[PDB]
Amino acid sequence: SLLTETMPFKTTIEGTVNGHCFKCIGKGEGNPFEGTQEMKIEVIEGGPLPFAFHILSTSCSKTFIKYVSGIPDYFKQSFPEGFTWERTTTYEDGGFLTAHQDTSLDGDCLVYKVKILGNNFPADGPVMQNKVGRWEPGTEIVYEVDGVLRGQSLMALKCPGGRHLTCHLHTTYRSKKPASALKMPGFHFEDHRIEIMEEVEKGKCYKQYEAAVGRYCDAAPSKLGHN
Amino acid sequence: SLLTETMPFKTTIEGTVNGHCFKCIGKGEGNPFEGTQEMKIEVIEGGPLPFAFHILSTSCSKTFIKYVSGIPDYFKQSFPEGFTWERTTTYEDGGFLTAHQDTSLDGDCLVYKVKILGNNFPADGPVMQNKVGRWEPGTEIVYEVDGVLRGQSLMALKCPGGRHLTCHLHTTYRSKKPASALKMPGFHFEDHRIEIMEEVEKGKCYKQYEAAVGRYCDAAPSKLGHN
Amino acid sequence: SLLTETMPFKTTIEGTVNGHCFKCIGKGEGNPFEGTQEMKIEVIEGGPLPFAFHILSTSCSKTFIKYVSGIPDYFKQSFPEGFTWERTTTYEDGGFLTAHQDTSLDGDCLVYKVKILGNNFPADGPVMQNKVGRWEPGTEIVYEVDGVLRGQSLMALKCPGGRHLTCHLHTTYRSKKPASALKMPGFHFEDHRIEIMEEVEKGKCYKQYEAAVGRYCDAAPSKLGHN
Amino acid sequence: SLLTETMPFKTTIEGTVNGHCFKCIGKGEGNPFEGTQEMKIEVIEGGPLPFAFHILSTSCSKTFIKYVSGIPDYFKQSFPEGFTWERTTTYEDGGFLTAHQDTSLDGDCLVYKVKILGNNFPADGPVMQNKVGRWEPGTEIVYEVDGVLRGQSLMALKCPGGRHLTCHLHTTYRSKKPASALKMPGFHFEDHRIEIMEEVEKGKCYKQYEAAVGRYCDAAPSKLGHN
Repeated sequence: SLLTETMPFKTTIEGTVNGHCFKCIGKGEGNPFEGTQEMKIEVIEGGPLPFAFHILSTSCSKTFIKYVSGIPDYFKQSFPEGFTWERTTTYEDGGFLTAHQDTSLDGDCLVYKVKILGNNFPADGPVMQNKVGRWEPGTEIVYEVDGVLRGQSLMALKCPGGRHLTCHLHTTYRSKKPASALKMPGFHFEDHRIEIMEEVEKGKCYKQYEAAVGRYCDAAPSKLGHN
Repeated sequence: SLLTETMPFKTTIEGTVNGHCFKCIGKGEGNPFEGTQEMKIEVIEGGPLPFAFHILSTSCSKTFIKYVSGIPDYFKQSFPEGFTWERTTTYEDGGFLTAHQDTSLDGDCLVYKVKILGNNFPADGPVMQNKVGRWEPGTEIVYEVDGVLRGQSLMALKCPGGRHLTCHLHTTYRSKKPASALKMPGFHFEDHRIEIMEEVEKGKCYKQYEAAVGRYCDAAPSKLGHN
Repeated sequence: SLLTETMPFKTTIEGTVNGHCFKCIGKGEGNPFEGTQEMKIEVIEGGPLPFAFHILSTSCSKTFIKYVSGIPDYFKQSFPEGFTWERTTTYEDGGFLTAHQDTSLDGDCLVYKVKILGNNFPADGPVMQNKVGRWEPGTEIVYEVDGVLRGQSLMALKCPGGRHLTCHLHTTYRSKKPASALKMPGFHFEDHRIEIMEEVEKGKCYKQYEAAVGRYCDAAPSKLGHN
Repeated sequence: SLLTETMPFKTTIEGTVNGHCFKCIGKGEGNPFEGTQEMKIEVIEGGPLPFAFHILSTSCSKTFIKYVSGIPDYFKQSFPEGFTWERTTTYEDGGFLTAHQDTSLDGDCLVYKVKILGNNFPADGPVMQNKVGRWEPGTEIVYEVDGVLRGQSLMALKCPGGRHLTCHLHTTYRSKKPASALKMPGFHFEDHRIEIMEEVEKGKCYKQYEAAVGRYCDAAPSKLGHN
């Protein structure tokens, strides 16, 4: 493939959350086929962020997923044309985090352009108070709809006091390559384990890691030969 | 006030809905105190729109509301500083329309800057198929939270076949003037009657009217003297 | 009509909320055509209730609504056959209150049979802590779907600390009379002002009043002659 | 334990969905420690069901889960006292299915008592039209809250035409044994693979199988030693 064992990627992020404008830049690399990656995000405008960086964790990279059981790779198949994704994450305490992202292959490096609009986060909530813990790993269900791919997941942000702030992700993935030229994957799961490796600079620079896997429900046996 | 019986307003809109980028410009005028207004919106990029213009109707103007029963006017009080609003509208069939808007008073004219991110609209739904009818009037509940104003409403888009595509609006209004310098209104209702007066150019130019009123539930009598 | 200027009604309620079983009985009367009513509810089992009685306020009477502007009365038309309604109320903090009710005319008295299932209310929330204030009046949108009537509303429970615990009601009203024999009302609003007149016995007996009105959006003028 | 390699269980179900009352009885057995089970459900009242039996699949058994990685078993620990669960499942097309269930150990057999209230299912939807396919396996996130256990999952019902009708389950599990006497499990996943083995009698008798596993996200490696 046009993807190397160690693919580098750059990102530019622009957004407004609860009326606060900000801008980020980031760089990282990962193993596309092993489904691992890491990057450093830098807030170049509006820093230090007045909210937990974590609500941006999923907006910083679907090319880095390890697909097992022969599941087709919608993202890797999309190159060199690339793809885009759109999503609205709804938090159980009222917040909404909407994002649109464009993924392209510029030479030997992947390029992400991200637009973000977040709102309604409670001023007294863990996010705006910036008192969150970490993301538990999340499992997304991905299936074909309208010729494109749809995904949904429930994620849980561990917060101090033994609390879990959950949210619901509603995603749509669009290949820039015609559906006719793609091998659409069937209904499957996509585990995403996100971990902030280091807070290089409070509210201004973070190092984030993610391991992802595309699989079927291997734990529970089927009696009718279903995936 | 710095608002005249006939206030003019200009708007610039930029957004992406279901992966489709677009840009609009608009101009209109209304009677701030009578709560009526009308404007012409023009799609200057990405036209003709591949979706019903109606999902943008609420993103094109809170300065034009007629407040009765002595309810404080959070928006008019905000000038000359101005204000902003953020919102995520969730549709019953899966679509999300997120918007952020900035309202300012530039001389004798109001200026709106709008950012929009919409996604997950079903390809076969009334919106993407562009087969909608009109908006029924909508009633929003507005109340103070976190020192700012929050609003929610359920709106219904009449569609062919006697169908009603409903959605839930989640809004936050932020004055650019300190809360200390504002007279916060109590819990009340805000009726918004939106009507597209003319489709000047299919998917490219529209004339929209809106009449709004800030009131209490006058129809049902209280026994404890509640608003 | 078979309804008198002063109609009496009896109710029996059975339910489980957050694992707590309870049973109620109630009696009251109201003016069907004036849209006013009042009743005394008595918890005969599982009392005193370990949660705010208010989450049961809407489950205790659609026959008592004052319809204006010539809007057809789906409920009064349903007699003597009667009708039923089903609803799930979702609270912004995670609670769900589901109810099914049967309305019948037994002689000169209306009879309500109610089944309730509530769950997921946060133990530390206003409802389970039983620290709520009162319901603001609520406006429901009612429209025809699938030959029956559907309704939705956003309600707000004022709570101490200047807080508003909101919820979303999802209702379906089914006449026991064939749709062919009914005059289906068009899209309209139904204001419901609920007020607990007296806490006769803490967590065991309450007196509740409600004034309701079926109307169109009279506050905001239409330019196309729409209701 | 008081649980045998082959545990039998009986169930009684009572409910109303979209105004349709029904009653069921069922019997089955499974391997508690292997997390497999199967039962035959019989509609004794209101049959044949006017809706897809599948919306009742999750209301027919948490004692049959195979926990790996040393995750504590909240359900098996609850005996002989037993436990209960409450849930509201929200469908993407508007339907709600609410249930309350009581689990007890009566001798050598498990006994389930289930109450169900479903409503708002579109008359033209896959459920009321009874044109559904099968459930994809579902992954639930389970975590401690308020001293009890909470769970959430997104499930997908495959339907003809390559469609996926998804829903969101909101659950609360309550042991009848004091929390102090229980070993609360940490945040984990619970895969549930439900399969209808046979439609013994259309809309009146079904054979359902389920394999379940309590686990951590083993597919994606952690860098900080997280489960």
